Amino acid sequence: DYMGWMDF
Amino acid sequence: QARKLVEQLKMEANIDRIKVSKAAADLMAYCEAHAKEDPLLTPVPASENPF
Amino acid sequence: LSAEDKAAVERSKMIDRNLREDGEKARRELKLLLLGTGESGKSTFIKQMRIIHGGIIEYPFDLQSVIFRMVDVGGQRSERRKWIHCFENVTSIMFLVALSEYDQVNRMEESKALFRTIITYPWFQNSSVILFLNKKDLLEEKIMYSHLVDYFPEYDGPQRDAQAAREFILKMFVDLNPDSDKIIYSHFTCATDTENIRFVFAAVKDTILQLNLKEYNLV
Amino acid sequence: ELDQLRQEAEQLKNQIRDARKACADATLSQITNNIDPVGRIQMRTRRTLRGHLAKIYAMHWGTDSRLLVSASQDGKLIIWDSYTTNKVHAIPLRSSWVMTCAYAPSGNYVACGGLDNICSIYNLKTREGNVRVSRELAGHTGYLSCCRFLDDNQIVTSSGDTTCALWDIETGQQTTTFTGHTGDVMSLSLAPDTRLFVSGACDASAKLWDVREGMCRQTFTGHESDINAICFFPNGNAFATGSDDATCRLFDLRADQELMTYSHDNIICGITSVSFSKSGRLLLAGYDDFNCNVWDALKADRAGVLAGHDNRVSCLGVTDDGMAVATGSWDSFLKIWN
Amino acid sequence: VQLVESGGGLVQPGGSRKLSCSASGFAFSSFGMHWVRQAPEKGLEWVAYISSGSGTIYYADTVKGRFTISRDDPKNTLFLQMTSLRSEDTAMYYCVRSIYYYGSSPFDFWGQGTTLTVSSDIVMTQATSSVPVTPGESVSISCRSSKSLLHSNGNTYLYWFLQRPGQSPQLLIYRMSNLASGVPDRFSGSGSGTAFTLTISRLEAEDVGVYYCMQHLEYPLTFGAGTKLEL
Amino acid sequence: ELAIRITLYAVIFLMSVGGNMLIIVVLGLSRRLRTVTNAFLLSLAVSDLLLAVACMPFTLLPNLMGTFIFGTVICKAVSYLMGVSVSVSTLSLVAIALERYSAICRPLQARVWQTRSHAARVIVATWLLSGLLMVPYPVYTVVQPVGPRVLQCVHRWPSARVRQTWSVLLLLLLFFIPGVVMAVAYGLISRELYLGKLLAKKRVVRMLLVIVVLFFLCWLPVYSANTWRAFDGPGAHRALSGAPISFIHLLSYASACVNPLVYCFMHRRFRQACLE
Repeated sequence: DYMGWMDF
Repeated sequence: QARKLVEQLKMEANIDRIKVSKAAADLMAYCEAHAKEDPLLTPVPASENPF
Repeated sequence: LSAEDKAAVERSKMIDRNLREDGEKARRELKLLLLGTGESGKSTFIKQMRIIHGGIIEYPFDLQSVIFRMVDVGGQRSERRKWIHCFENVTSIMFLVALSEYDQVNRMEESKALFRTIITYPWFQNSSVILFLNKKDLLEEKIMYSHLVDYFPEYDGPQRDAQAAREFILKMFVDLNPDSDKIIYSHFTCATDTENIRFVFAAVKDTILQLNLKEYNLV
Repeated sequence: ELDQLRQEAEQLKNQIRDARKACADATLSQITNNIDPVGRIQMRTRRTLRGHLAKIYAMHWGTDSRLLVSASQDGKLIIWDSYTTNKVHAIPLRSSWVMTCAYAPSGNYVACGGLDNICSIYNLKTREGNVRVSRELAGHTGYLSCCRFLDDNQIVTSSGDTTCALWDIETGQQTTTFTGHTGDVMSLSLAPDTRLFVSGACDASAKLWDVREGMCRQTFTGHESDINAICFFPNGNAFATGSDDATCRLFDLRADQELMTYSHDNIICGITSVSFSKSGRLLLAGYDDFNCNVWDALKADRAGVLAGHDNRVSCLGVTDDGMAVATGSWDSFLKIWN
Repeated sequence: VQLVESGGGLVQPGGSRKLSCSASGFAFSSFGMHWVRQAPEKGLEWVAYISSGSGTIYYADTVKGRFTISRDDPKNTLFLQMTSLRSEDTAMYYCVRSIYYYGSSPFDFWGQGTTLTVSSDIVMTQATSSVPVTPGESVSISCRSSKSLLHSNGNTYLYWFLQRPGQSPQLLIYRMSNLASGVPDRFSGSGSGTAFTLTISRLEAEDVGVYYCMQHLEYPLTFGAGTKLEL
Repeated sequence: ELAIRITLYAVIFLMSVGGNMLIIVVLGLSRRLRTVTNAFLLSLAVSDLLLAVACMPFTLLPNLMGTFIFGTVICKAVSYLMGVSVSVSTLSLVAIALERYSAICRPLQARVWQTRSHAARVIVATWLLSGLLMVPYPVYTVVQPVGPRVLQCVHRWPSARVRQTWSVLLLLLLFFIPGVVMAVAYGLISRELYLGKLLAKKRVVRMLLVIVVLFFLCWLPVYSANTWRAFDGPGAHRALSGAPISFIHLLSYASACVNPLVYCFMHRRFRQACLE
């Protein structure tokens, strides 16, 4: 999974 | 113009002079006699300084 | 602190506030140094400038929310080597030469030497030069029967009334600059000419703009 | 005849040279061989007076060794209280070109001059709580390089028109005019008894003038360039000249010739200010390297360095009691070393 | 160098009032101002103080809260707004100027004042009520302070004022040792901590009056009781 | 694969941190470089060092390890630091552009107030406004695991119309207005330079164009992705989660390597650096 993406 | 320089040279020519050793001795004597009260040469303690 | 010492510190703080105010007020204004040569006619020059809605002397010019001060060192027997370091922060020098004096004995070579010495001083490295070549009409009237081919060495141009004399004199006076760092804002001023103040304003604005380009990492 | 003048001048100059060379028994350096050197002396900035917004061209101490005036090119004459780092007065000038400044011995008046050829005299102690221009002495035709109060009613000035003058403040006109120099007159210093004074000129010469009589007494010429600064030994029989060849020199009046020279191969720039200590052992000398030096007057060996300033040090002064040394530089900061 | 007071008159108890002092001849914007009152037959007592630029204002505790002080620098005036005038404010107020820098003489110039009719602290005392004086003979006045006036910087803040009959008092000596300007050299002052003396030599005319000693330490500026030299 | 990714990350990390510390130590310990633009460049270098140190590892390591082990406090602190430093860098670039415009287009009228005190006031106001603006990051940054051991530290915004509103607000206030302001200001500067050695002027214009196009190219993908994300959610996450968003943030952090090279380490100023 892990959608990640913790905006900059 | 020209006479003034000669007159001043004649004035300065006949002047009294002393030996250099005498001037040096008197200079050293003055430097020594007043050496105690010279806060720059022999600094005073921190109590006497106004700064 | 005793009762009297606190009031002394308050007076000192007021003094320092007034000093800061006057310091900013004097930071607004700019200073130019006008350096006339021998019999170059800089009295009528300043008169003409001041008349059209413009001991050491200072003439202030209020130009569009900017205040210039034309510091003029009129009478000094002091060989210029001792007091010139006072003018280390001047924005631009204003060197006034005369065009009709290439015959008088020559005087033009003396003006060139003076220009070179003043321009080679180490104090003026962050200040431009504004070259004013006064007495143009008298040169137009005087270029006949003069034939500066014998006064000056080459003057390869025609021995006539052509304006190649003006350009040759300007090339003589420009080629004395240490090259590629300082720019000379030449100008040909007549006895009756209104555009002097506008040209001074333009040259000072350009000098400040170039210094700002240099200082703001933009070049 | 015109040639007779030159002949007499050459003959008399050779006579004076041979005379002053005849009375030369031994140098000052030899007689001072058996003297314990002062070693090394370190000084730290106790104060820092920061109210000027431009270069500092002059500075003088008051006779109480507490107050001091300073003149800056921002058209200001500030009277600091050195002890607590206060400001007592901030006189605004008429012409912002000042090259000298003085403080009266009684503490009443101050004076300043510059490129306006005028010496203005301000009266501090008065009613109305205002500092107003008492008088304006305008007789010179060149920049005023130095001015020193003699009394409350007499002042000595030196200008760039190769002339010195003695003014009576009450009337306002020159009572005596000293005209012996060929070049400009850069500095000036009064005797401890104010009966004589010397002036250093741009033609590499100092002259000794008698205030009462009004004529040049002696003429010393040892330097190789212009003499920027001059001061008196506290005894009154010797003086020191700083020049632009990076060499201070010490002359004596009675011997009528140069005694000592203080030259180091490191320093090359000129000398802006020179002063003595209270006893006459130290010799403070400002330089263009932005650092003072402390020479040993008798041994001619450097004994310290005062490197605190960022730009050339233009003025330097020593209190009457010798308690401190003020130095002012071209960065609007004058510091009090002790 | 002239102060002129304006105001006063008869006032019912509790009413408000204003006093206006006009200052002409000096740089009023550079002088701190004091309002110092005087009872019908008693001595002087300090009421209010406003420095140069209005940056610092002080009052006495007997007038704190019901008094307001202000200044108008362009018009060169000093204003004292009084509220709820009690029966103890029937006094002839004076306005004093003073400038504080190294070597200055504060409280140097007093001015004439108006007369109203309203129908801790260093208690300085001068036990000598009246001293007999003969013209040409040296006389002395003694003033005693509660605590030591000698400060750390060696400046003992003691002032001496002389009030002639029917006039405003003037500054004789400031900091107990320095003679004020315009005062004959016959006056002198010398003393130690808490015990100060004023010496007059060869007493001359126009010297009959009252003498007050004032301290300048904590700003409830307290005056002395006063000594009257009667012939 | 992933070797080139971590390679570029290490390269930009070392370059950013080194250039930034060099500029800070030089411009702080020079004592003579106290111009009006050097204050802005010092603020930019400090915020850029903070950008590198805060954002780069706490974005890379949680992306490789598959989980975010660092915890709630660390996640909150890193999110606040990211949000503060990005906006500080952007506003500092805009402030430098406006100062250059005022200094080059109207030199006399701007000579009045362009002093170092104004620079310090503007810098502290920029930092204060950024710190006041970027508090909703940490406040809404909880740590929630979707599955056994992921912990997937993300921003759980309160509800709808809060993701969208905040995303559009950030986009407009930090990409549109700053980008347009910089472009207009530098276009005007280029015009007043074109009015009147021609080489230097055209090289200056080339450098200004490089600056503008680099800012746009760098900070476009990162904001566009958020517009897709805060709006749609699963579509965007499904679209680019593992590999592409890492390269997008690499492009973002490439500004940390670009700013010092184009602002400080050129223009022969590095003579003072090597002299130091």
